[PDB]
Amino acid sequence: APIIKLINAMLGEAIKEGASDIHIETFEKTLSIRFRVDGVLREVLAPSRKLSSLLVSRVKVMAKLDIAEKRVPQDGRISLAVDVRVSTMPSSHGERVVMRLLDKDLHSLGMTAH
Amino acid sequence: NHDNFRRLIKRPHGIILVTGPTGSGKSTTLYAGLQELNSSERNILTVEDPIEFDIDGIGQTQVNPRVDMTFARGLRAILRQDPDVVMVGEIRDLETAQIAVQASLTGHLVMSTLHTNTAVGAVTRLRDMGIEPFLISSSLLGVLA
Repeated sequence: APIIKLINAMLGEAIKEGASDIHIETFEKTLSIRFRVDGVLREVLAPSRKLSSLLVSRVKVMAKLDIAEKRVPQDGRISLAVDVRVSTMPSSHGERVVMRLLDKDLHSLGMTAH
Repeated sequence: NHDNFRRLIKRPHGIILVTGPTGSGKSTTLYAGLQELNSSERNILTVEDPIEFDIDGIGQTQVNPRVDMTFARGLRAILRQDPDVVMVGEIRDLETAQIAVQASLTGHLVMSTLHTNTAVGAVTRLRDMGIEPFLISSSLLGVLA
């Protein structure tokens, strides 16, 4: 389906930019996608509001979670070498999805000489 | 008072409580605080019983007794969404306060309310439920009677 490619391309774009978390959040009027690239949140894409249910449904079935259940929080896992941990949660305008992307010299990093 | 509250709700972590009796406009003050923080650079989520109204740009979960979704379970679920700021409707019991105190220590800014008559009454109330006297000093940023 078209929605299957969109989530896969989004995950590829998340790894491209070096994103840790991917925030799919549905509001009354707007559907918003945001990557927390190394801690800093970022507006990446705001698609049609109608897709909200389909994006939540696709990410659920990838992580082997319940599709019809939209009243309780559900945590799952996916293996793409990128190990993600999805975490859905109920809200006012449907569910809110977040999936944490995790990959399976000390002076150069930042530390001073002392 | 606004500038002092601004700086407090814009801290990276800690608990900020709004206290007073029933019909004292606590929610209205919290809602105004969240709307001020409502930016694209932060992830704000709330647990409410019930949701007073909808802030566009902020996630808002409701306490549902049909699926046993409580304040404690709702707050425990919100913390797994990678939030920057959290707003709990109110911390009525110890279990909900324990999670809020852990949340504040673990890099989250927490916001809530308590039905106490004074600003000292809030610090009081946390000591009553069973929060170790220390844990209040480390986490608590301030109280708004």
